Amino acid sequence: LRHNLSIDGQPLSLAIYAEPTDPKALLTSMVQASQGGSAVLPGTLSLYR
Amino acid sequence: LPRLVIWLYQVTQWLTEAEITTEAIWLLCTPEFSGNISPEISNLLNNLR
Repeated sequence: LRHNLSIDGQPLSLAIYAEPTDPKALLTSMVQASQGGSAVLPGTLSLYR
Repeated sequence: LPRLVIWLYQVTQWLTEAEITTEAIWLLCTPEFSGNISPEISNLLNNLR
């Protein structure tokens, strides 16, 4: 009587389902980087044409 | 107020039909900028100069 059950202890009020929050999806993206050139070496002038 | 309500409903229906997210449609509808030079803009400079 105190816990509001039946004669055999079965609950008189149906327990709520408590539907979960459920998982979510994941995402990824691209990443870039930048660089410069190398020092220009003075070409040793040959004799050819 | 009803004009705003009907505009919001038509916008949401068309957006759901087009299957576009919120921040993406914000960026692709506003003429604003990110805030500074992007790496892609830097690459454009380094490939244009």
